[PDB]
Amino acid sequence: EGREDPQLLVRVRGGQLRGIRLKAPGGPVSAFLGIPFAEPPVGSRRFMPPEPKRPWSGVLDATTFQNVCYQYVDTLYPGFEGTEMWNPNRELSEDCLYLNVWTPYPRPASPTPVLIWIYGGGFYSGAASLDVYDGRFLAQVEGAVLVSMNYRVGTFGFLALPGSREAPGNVGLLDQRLALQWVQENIAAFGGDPMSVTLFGESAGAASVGMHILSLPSRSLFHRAVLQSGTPNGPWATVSAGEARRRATLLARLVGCPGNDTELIACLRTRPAQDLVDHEWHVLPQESIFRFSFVPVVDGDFLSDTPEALINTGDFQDLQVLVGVVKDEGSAFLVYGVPGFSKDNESLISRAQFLAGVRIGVPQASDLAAEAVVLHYTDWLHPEDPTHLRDAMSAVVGDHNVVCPVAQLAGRLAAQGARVYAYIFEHRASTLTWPLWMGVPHGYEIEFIFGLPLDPSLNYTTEERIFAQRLMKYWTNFARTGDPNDPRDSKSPQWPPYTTAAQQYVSLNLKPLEVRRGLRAQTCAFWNRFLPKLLSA
Ligand SMILES: Nc1ccc2c(c1)c(-c1ccccc1)[n+](CCCCCCc1cnnn1CCNc1c3c(nc4ccccc14)CCCC3)c1cc(N)ccc21
Repeated sequence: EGREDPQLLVRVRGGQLRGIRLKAPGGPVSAFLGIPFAEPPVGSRRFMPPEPKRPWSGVLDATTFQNVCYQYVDTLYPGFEGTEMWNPNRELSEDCLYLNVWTPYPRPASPTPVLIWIYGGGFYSGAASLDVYDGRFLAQVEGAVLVSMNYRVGTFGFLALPGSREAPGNVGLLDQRLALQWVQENIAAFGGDPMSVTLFGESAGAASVGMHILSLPSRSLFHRAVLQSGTPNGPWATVSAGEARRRATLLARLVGCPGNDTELIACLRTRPAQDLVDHEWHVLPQESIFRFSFVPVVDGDFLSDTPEALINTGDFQDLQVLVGVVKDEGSAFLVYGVPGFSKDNESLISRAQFLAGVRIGVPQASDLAAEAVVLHYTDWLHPEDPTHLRDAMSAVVGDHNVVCPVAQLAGRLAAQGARVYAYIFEHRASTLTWPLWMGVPHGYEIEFIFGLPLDPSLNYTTEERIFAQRLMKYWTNFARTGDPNDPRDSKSPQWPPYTTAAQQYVSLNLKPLEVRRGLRAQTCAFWNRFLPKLLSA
């Protein structure tokens, strides 16, 4: 042990770890990468809840990111930064249950607020080791302890035969919960305050954060939550038990597996990981965007009822949440199989291409409901205009899947006692490689929250760097105090809480905070109040 940095040896419940001193623009940070938190969910453990990592002897090397959970690697535009940056940057393995910790260097003398990141990727992809989730900046600049975990995705994480012992569903959420217990027991060793833990996440990550809010055992493992561009309620983040059974069964069938649940699961198990991935998209009931095959299941266990029912009837008195959306939630989804759309042209579509796109975006919808969406999203002054049709298509997808589900999460937590803060993120990164027409696409605020623009080698404007500092300040102020506003700062414009009466939220851009009212109030009344009833009859 004798000749290495004394500031990088830490013990956890499972044994000794050696971390790595990393360089950040302002100075050094401690990182402890690839800490096993669960027994490898391999072999007979596939589809099964995670078991706590057994203790090891000797010093575990925690200097590098560990394997990414098995997943479909995106190949829409091979070589393209815009898609590759989300693709796994470590080898794929079922042995993937590891978490990462960044802390100031030297580690803080007094108990520090902890941020826990949960990545998105439609519950079928993603990794805590992606460049855009690098905790070094928040660690260094804000003095925060940042934890991020891998969790199982796709079949391995969410395939369920509800009611069975061998494949209960929701195990990917259980991986996340186990990483949270790991933080409770171990984060004090790194100088984190386990009594001050904020979850934050984007997309499926946000939806996950939301499910932890709505699940009893998880509630005791954190104090605050941030949901970025995603919600537990909504059309994509969950499935009924019935539907999850249908999908598991169909996939079983597609890989050559037959009648009860034990035999079926044993057979799946058995199957090479790649075979499962290769067939997962085939189980979707309709041609669709923003829908994913294997997602959290309403099991009557982890989720005791539908997220809708739980937000309508829950008590959220002691909760504080920060929630928000980006300007162009839907645009990215269009290039993934809406005919008409491409990254390499303006995507000026036709009316036919729009009606076709609406069916794909609202899958789900009877002929009448589709007519409603179309009528509501058509500009009747220019009903044939390709620019507007392209933007309406984007908005349809963005509104239905993200903006409007966020609109109620907020309105609904607020009506039941939560302190809520809402934002629209409106800045397009100067470094962004998607075309202009896509505006500010799903996921493109994360790099700012994590303070990447502070890395001078990244070529961000000045400007964008000051902006990244502001957001980091809002987020860690929220983590620290349940309120993004600067306590001492007299002059800087206030971020008011979202309420049902005033419906206030802020724009996050290069200009100072501007308070707007109503989150697409008029349009979200369509998706949240009218469409459901139209779908009944
Ligand atoms: N021929 C085949 C064979 C197998 C599969 C195929 C196609 C497709 C497909 C590809 C193109 C068009 C239509 C379908 N998808 C569906 C992909 C749909 C992905 C939608 C975009 C998205 C949403 N959340 N995560 N992602 C994946 C990419 N990661 C991103 C992320 C984020 N933001 C963005 C923004 C732009 C581009 C990507 C992206 C932010 C959060 C995390 C990931 C699959 C999905 C599967 N689970 C398995 C197989 C296949």
